[PDB]
Amino acid sequence: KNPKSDKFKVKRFHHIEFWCGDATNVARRFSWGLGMRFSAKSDLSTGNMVHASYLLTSGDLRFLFTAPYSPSLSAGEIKPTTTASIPSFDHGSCRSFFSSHGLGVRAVAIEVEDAESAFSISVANGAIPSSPPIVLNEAVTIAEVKLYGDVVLRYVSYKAEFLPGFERVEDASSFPLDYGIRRLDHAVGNVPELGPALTYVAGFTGFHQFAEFESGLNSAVLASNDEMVLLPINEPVHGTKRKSQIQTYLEHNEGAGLQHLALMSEDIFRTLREMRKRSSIGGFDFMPSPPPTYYQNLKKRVGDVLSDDQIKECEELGILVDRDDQGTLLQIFTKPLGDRPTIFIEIIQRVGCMMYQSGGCGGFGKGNFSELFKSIEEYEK
Amino acid sequence: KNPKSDKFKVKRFHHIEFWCGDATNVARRFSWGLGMRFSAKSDLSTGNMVHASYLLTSGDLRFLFTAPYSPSLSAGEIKPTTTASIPSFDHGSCRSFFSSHGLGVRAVAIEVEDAESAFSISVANGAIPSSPPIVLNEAVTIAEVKLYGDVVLRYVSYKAEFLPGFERVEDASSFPLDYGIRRLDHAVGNVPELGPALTYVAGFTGFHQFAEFESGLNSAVLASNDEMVLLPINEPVHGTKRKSQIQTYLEHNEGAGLQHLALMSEDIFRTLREMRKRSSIGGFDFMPSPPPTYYQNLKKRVGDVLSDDQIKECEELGILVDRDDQGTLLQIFTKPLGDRPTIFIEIIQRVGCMMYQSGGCGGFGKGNFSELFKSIEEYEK
Ligand SMILES: Cc1c(C(=O)C2=C(O)CCCC2=O)ccc2c1c(=O)n(C1CCCC1)c(=O)n2C
Ligand SMILES: Cc1c(C(=O)C2=C(O)CCCC2=O)ccc2c1c(=O)n(C1CCCC1)c(=O)n2C
Ligand SMILES: [Co+2]
Ligand SMILES: [Co+2]
Repeated sequence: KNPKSDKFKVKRFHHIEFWCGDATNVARRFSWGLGMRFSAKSDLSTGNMVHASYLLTSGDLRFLFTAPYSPSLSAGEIKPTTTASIPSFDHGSCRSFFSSHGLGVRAVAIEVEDAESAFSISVANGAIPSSPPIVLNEAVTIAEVKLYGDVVLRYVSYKAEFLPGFERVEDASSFPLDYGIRRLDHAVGNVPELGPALTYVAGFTGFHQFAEFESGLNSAVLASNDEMVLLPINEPVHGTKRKSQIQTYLEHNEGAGLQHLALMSEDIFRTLREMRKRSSIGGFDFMPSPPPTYYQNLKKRVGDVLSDDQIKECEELGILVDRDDQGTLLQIFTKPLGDRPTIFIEIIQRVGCMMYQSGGCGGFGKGNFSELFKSIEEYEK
Repeated sequence: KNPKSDKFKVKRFHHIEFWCGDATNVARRFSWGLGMRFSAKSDLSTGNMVHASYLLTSGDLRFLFTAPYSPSLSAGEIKPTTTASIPSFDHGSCRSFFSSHGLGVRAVAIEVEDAESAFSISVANGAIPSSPPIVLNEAVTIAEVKLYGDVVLRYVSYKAEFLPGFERVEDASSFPLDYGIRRLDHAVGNVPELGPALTYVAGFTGFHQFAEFESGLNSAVLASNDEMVLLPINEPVHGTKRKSQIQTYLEHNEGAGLQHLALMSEDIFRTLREMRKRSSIGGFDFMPSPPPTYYQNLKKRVGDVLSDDQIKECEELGILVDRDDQGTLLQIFTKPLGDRPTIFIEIIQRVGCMMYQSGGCGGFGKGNFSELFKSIEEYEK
């Protein structure tokens, strides 16, 4: 059931912005580890005396890495005279974010028809304003409201390449890496209390609950009208035997924030081959693979979707598989992206639900919690 | 002339410690870019609730990357009960350093015979104390005094693998990268006033001035008894036509600090081939190469040390060449290592002065300032 209750017209995920202490080193690590090309910049070389911002792209996926310069470089500026390319940026906010949370996502940006209207309707329906709408070079409008913790939901609308004041990256500096990643599938927040978090966000967006089909969490998924913007939210379940990874997150992050980004691949096998080749030479590590009993149970569950060879290739790469009513999900999780046990990445591919592929095809893999546990216990046997 | 006036027994450079906001991403970038292996760690997985510290090694070169965790993880600890592996670490100091200076060197560590004695003699002769001597697991002693800006000189002495509380890195996580870098040759500070900086450091170390043989700087080099610990210092020269790069550093760094680290290679040609292959895929960029007139002038200057083929290979890789009374220097400089135009790396190889090779063989390349300018002007012609 999809009531299509969006309070304003939402298109797709636009970008994800990380707040960093040094954007250069994070961006270069991410570029090599995920196979994303350097595509635009806004920094001292482009006249930005306020913040260094580097944009990485893979297909439609846009990752932005931003860090502050010394405030002394821009001490004479005022907001009307700023050289910042992101007018919502604030030195104090950024340093406070990073010192509190460490490396993580500051903004989940979605493209909308009219960012000024989206902001107004949002705050009229309970959204806490973060940065008012600002028109950039009469071409692009940006606005921000609070989403959860210190994460903002950023609205971007275009009248008619990233943002004004960003420059395309020199082709010699721009190596065309590509491991198959194509777009952001979903972005997930961890909160202490799920109910109030959902009521707030669904309240100002009109996003609806996306239907699902002991592991330390309860969760729900908010979705836009065509279910292409997907925002799951987790809360911890306390008092278990094994401590909730949601609770660990909240402790090490100093509260609510973004837990994982799920990146859709056009060929998860190639993506995982390429990423795993680089794990020990500057790229990303992956969670420990399931025991072979997990793959020795996959035939009974998805043998009508994947061949035995394609199942064996899942075993080689540690890929997980889940299935809902309409489709199948291949997924795998990285280890945390930085020093703290907080944000990580999920790589996914969805099979089925053709009409274009409909959003959320195959679900989000919550069945893989019990299947992983089951396979682990029976592998011990 | 070498008076051998060291006030205590100094051995060699031991390590360089960077203070970071996220040690993981910086360390992984540096590992891939410079061909350094992950060799030890101290972090949550080793029981350190205070700071994440990752050690990279190439030959004798040791780079340490440290970042703070949330103070909340260790709020119940006191110094007698700390889980930090580096007892001089302080959350507030580290966050203040990084917010002020961005990514950079906090500690230049040298190995000494007796770190307690080195500290005492140093402060008795004018050194400003930073962290008092602390004995670690009855095995290693660490002490720190101020060097310049917020950079400390760290003394380390061993009674008899990095430091207690650090664990060797898992062989699967430890890929044996190596591009030929073997040791730290020198570490250079930028200061507003050279005279007082030299008087201070030479005052408490007994280091002597190392003899040399319009570019925006004056400099001098302090050296230990066998001239294997080398600490150059630069000051800006104001009122020029082209603004001093030393002054730019001081502005963007918010004052004095470490300008460059010079890393000796056993084969600078292989090192530069390997590093340049990775510049656009997560590694380090290099300064723009000299015009071919520079190499079309090299035969007249070093044709008795390098063959025409080895000179052509310098041209391919952008290597600079200089010569003093006793030896020859091959050198090249990276672009800044992070967001700000502050710290960079120099790769060097020294030819000559065999007795072992004596320290500083070939000098530091200050002649390459005029040779670069000359070649540039005559290339225009
Ligand atoms: C995060 C996640 C998802 C997921 O993506 C998801 C949403 O997208 C939306 C709803 C909630 C929800 O869980 C699915 C399966 C998972 C994990 C996951 O984190 N772990 C962690 C153990 C320690 C680190 C990995 C697992 O073992 N399994 C099997
Ligand atoms: C830093 C350096 C050295 C050097 O290492 C040195 C000391 O070790 C000790 C004494 C002072 C001293 O200069 C030698 C030659 C150099 C440079 C250098 O920074 N540049 C910069 C232009 C813009 C970025 C590169 C150059 O062009 N040349 C030729
Ligand atoms: Co997910
Ligand atoms: Co040098």
